[PDB]
Amino acid sequence: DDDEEEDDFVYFNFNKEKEEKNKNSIHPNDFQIYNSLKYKYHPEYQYLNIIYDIMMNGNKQSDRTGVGVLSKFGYIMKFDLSQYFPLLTTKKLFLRGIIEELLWFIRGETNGNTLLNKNVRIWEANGTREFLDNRKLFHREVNDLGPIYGFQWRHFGAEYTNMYDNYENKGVDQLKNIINLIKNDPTSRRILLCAWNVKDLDQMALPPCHILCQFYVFDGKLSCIMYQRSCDLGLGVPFNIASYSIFTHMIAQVCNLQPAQFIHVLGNAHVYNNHIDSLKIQLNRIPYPFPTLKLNPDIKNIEDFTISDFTIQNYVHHEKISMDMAA
Amino acid sequence: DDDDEEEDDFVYFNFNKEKEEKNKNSIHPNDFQIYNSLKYKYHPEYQYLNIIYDIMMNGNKQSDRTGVGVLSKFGYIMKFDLSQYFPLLTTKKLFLRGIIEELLWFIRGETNGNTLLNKNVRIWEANGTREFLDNRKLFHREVNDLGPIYGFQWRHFGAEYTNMYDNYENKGVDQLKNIINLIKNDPTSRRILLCAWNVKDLDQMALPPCHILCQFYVFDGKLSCIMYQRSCDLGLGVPFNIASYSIFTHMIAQVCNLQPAQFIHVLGNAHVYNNHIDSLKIQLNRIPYPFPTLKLNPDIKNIEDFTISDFTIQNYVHHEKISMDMAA
Amino acid sequence: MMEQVCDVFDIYAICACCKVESKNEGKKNEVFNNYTFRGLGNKGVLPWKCNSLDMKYFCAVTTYVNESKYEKLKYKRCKYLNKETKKLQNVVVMGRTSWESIPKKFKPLSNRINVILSRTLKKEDFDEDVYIINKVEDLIVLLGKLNYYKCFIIGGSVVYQEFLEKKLIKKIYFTRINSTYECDVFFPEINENEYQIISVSDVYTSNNTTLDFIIYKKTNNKM
Amino acid sequence: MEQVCDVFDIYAICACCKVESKNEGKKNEVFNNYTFRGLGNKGVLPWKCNSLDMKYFCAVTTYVNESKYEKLKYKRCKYLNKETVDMPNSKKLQNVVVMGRTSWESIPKKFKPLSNRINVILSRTLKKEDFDEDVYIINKVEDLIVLLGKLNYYKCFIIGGSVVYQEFLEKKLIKKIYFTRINSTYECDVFFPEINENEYQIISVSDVYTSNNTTLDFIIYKKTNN
Ligand SMILES: NC(=O)C1=CN([C@@H]2O[C@H](COP(=O)(O)OP(=O)(O)OC[C@H]3O[C@@H](n4cnc5c(N)ncnc54)[C@H](OP(=O)(O)O)[C@@H]3O)[C@@H](O)[C@H]2O)C=CC1
Ligand SMILES: NC(=O)C1=CN([C@@H]2O[C@H](COP(=O)(O)OP(=O)(O)OC[C@H]3O[C@@H](n4cnc5c(N)ncnc54)[C@H](OP(=O)(O)O)[C@@H]3O)[C@@H](O)[C@H]2O)C=CC1
Ligand SMILES: CC1(C)N=C(N)N=C(N)N1OCCCOc1cc(Cl)c(Cl)cc1Cl
Ligand SMILES: CC1(C)N=C(N)N=C(N)N1OCCCOc1cc(Cl)c(Cl)cc1Cl
Ligand SMILES: O=c1ccn([C@H]2C[C@H](O)[C@@H](COP(=O)(O)O)O2)c(=O)[nH]1
Ligand SMILES: O=c1ccn([C@H]2C[C@H](O)[C@@H](COP(=O)(O)O)O2)c(=O)[nH]1
Repeated sequence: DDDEEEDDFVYFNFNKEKEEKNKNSIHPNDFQIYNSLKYKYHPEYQYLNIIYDIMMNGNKQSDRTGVGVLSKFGYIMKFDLSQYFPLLTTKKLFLRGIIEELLWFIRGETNGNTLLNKNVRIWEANGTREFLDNRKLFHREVNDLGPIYGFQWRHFGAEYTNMYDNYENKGVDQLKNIINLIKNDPTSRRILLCAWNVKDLDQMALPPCHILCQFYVFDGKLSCIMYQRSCDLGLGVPFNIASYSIFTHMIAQVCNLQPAQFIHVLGNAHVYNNHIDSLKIQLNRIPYPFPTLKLNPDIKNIEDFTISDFTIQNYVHHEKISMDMAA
Repeated sequence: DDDDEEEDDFVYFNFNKEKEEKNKNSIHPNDFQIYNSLKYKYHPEYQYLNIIYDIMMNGNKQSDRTGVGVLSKFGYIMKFDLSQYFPLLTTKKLFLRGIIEELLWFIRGETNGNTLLNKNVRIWEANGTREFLDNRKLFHREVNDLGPIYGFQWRHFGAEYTNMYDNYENKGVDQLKNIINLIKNDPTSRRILLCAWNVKDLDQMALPPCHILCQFYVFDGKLSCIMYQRSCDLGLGVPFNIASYSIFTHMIAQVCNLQPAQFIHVLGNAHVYNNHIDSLKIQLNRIPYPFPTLKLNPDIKNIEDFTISDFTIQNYVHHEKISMDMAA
Repeated sequence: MMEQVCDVFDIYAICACCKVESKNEGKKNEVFNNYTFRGLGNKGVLPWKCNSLDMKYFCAVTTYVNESKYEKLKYKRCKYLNKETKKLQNVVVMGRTSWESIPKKFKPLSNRINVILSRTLKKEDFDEDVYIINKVEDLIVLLGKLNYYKCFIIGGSVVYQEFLEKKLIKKIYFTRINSTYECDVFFPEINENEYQIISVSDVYTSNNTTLDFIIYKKTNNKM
Repeated sequence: MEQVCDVFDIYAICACCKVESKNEGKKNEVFNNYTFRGLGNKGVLPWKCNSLDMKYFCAVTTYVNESKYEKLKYKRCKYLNKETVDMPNSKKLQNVVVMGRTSWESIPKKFKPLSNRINVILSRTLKKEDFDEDVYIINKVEDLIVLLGKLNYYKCFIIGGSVVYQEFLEKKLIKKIYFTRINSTYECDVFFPEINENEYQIISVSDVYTSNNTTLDFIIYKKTNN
């Protein structure tokens, strides 16, 4: 029996802090269910634990929106795609929109009207006359988002004109290049897809939040790391995890590999104040086993996917939570 | 809430753990005797050492551009509290004149390898030889003209690269200048990033950058930095890398009248070269000494005014040097 | 004050439940809750036929014993009965129908003391090294005579139903099989005021379906 | 079998800084555990003081786990061949802090004798007579073990100075050494002994910190079974 070590553990925690420098105004009962669990190994807790960490130890800061946030810097989540599709279960989520967005990126589009016509409004607010004008994009047509994701993925470096131009063979087709590297030089440590084009930032409706994707290949399996410079824990992150997990499955399939891990790196991770009460509710909900993601096995080229080629099976979840400004 | 057999519940949740004997890579139980003998390893250097141990025990065997072979893992993060110490590894000896000169060369926006060679800093020498350039298909590039690498991207991102002697004054995007102004005037910004991965210029570079970007965070008069590294040679490169960006964080903080907080290192492809395995076994059984501290001349107020004498490493206590390039 | 049986004799329930095929006339926007996972069996066998991971977990849990913890339990049980002082094993209790649903080559379950509940069959009807009991009350008497680590109630639906009603279950090791199948028997709806989830495992995939393992603990009696 | 240090849980807790050399070696300085050995100067700490180390000192020497004291006396009394030793010692368990005379002197009057701790001094010249009930006094090393048999304490901590440490180590009465490494150089006149690496070994290292303009860390040495 080795109990002398137990006392040493206590000694090393001598400088640990008291209860008055934890930071915010958190009421004990706020997370009774959440804190009552003994073992929280379900992968969804990687997200919930981050929320909890920001609420308990976050930094109060104002931000570009004027709403205010609690924030922290530098987190990493890992989801094993070979075992499940990480679609959050503690609240309801739909994937039609983010999938259409992904297909829109792959086509290299920058035309917001394309999404609106499919009733996907993810980019609506960033393409209004008012929004474009506030970015000083006075000569930009409504919904012409500029050289964003899609454009950088298929034409990095090309001169952006307008959303209707033909950009064939202009700029670097990063997407095409990474698929080639994964197929022919799998051990390469340069398989990166980057959307942060410093030269075009100002011309973008808004700079990208998902800076880059780096791929890793081993024993017929594909893993992906995505670095997110700014992360809205309450609303964005849940969708972001799903977006890149689907993208990882797509890239693996057209490269004849099996998807392995989706690794999510968060730079500025924040929780908006108007989201706090809804997240306190979400954190006391217990996750359900994740669902799975099925892709039409016949699609062999990254560009041939259509919305009907994707299927989410066995999604069991708690009810939809409105992440309201007012409620 | 005291319960005995809730310990059994822990055993149950582990029913699916592996039980093989070749832990993948042919490692003997006593190769890490001292390392495994310790009970509590809380010294920050263990974040680096633990990553090495993890790769050695669970790394994936892969061939590489060099045909040296490595053990590799994907995705790690290390955090160093710059307010408490300067993370200069102590389990082997490390020198810093060279990495600081490289940093100053980057800040001046240079791409001329001869500048470093003349100060006897040979970090970029192999990447600038006639052979290395030719191998990169840069047949029309002068020896040591590294191309639009770090310095060029930090001070002229987007400018058209000609040769290392051209005048790029006011051409391209001066990112360095912009992040410093963002840190001073818009600290809550979530866009304070310095990126060297210029997709359009990769092929013109002696080699694509390993240190992709730096993101900054400011709160309560304190500055934190995250640096994403796509390829990490754990045995030789990473120790210096940690040092470079920790110093860089100190420099940026100082010129912005802030105090350094955390240096967060995110590793993409983390690998150990087969020829470094023996040396790292020796190193992992060495116990770290308390870290040194870094002092910068307090008079330097602009990122561009630092000179080599403005830096001082104090109280560096370390184990003896280890030469990693001898394989087995 | 005095202790309840489930505690002294360490009686637990372990099961696996899938989602039920009752055709929702609105798969579109249906409601979910723990009760969503309640499918126990179908036509005398498992609705999913087989799931290797759940089987491996069930085997690991029902066979695991920790000898250094037995003494404390021996004393506890002895003290409770006014009494006092092979390889240690757990006890598995199942209903007659469940015993018959197990393939010959796995019976009796290895490294475990098998107990079968039955009214229609008696010990003369079994060739195997097993204990037959025709009353739940008889299980308690037997546990008092046996040297065992823990006692796991392993089904079926009728057996789970009565042990819960008689409040003899201290924890429920529940496997959630996340897929739908045809079922005829179900696990009883668990009362959230009587039982609360204290642990959830990692999520896994086995036999074309995801699944996880959760543990319910008898909520300390005063809501 | 049972041995003194193992029975009476006698541990050593100290703090050692680096010592300045007047001789600027003819090569790049070499380091080892022995690099950290400065204990005192002019009857005081070589560094004047260090709040973090102090907070660690108090924390360690005053910490007690009552739920585990039982195993200890059982262990002790049995060894002592006797069975046990309304106020069994002030109504609350504590630890013993064995220190030397000069050491006792260096401690400010505000903090003498150490709060929540059974103080014990080692002076062949002091008269118990002028000391309170609680503040004990001893003639020699051999007498401490005796005072421990008639007492109810959690663990026994030797807190200095250099002479005290010196002998307790050779007398093989130390089970563990809670060693604080002060990473800075100061003038010293007394030093901790060179720890025999074959006799002791480090089993734990702590995080690194900065306190009073210097970094420092805490390591734990455990008596090897050789
Ligand atoms: N999903 C899961 O985790 C599990 C599923 N199953 C499934 O459930 C099914 C079996 O369910 P079910 O039909 O409920 O039957 P059970 O296996 O529970 O058997 C109940 C029957 O066993 C006997 N029995 C039960 N209680 C008593 C009692 N108090 N005294 C005496 N005898 C008693 C009786 O046997 P007799 O008629 O002789 O008197 C009774 O008819 C199978 O489909 C099996 O595959 C089984 C275990 C686990
Ligand atoms: N870094 C650290 O952790 C610590 C540093 N210090 C520093 O060290 C200095 C004191 O060091 P040092 O000079 O060694 O003296 P000490 O502080 O250890 O005092 C020892 C004294 O103990 C007595 N003594 C010696 N041998 C024995 C024995 N065999 N049995 C019983 N009593 C004995 C003597 O008392 P007398 O002559 O009356 O008979 C002697 O003068 C101070 O500067 C202090 O600040 C002190 C504690 C801790
Ligand atoms: C459902 C199962 C196993 N899993 C959990 N978690 N809980 C249970 N109570 N289980 O069943 C016990 C009775 C049926 O046992 C078997 C049934 C079959 Cl078909 C085979 Cl092949 C082997 C066995 Cl041991
Ligand atoms: C060095 C110190 C504290 N730290 C460790 N780890 N080990 C020790 N043995 N310590 O000193 C014990 C004897 C001196 O104690 C004091 C000395 C002074 Cl000067 C003051 Cl102000 C307060 C106190 Cl309690
Ligand atoms: O896919 C996305 C897009 C945006 N955001 C959030 C992060 C920030 O709250 C805001 C972007 O504003 P800036 O960080 O650029 O200031 O949108 C996400 O989490 N995910
Ligand atoms: O500052 C540096 C520079 C290079 N490397 C390593 C990573 C790789 O081992 C090699 C570059 O090879 P590629 O990954 O580019 O192929 O250099 C580092 O760890 N740190």
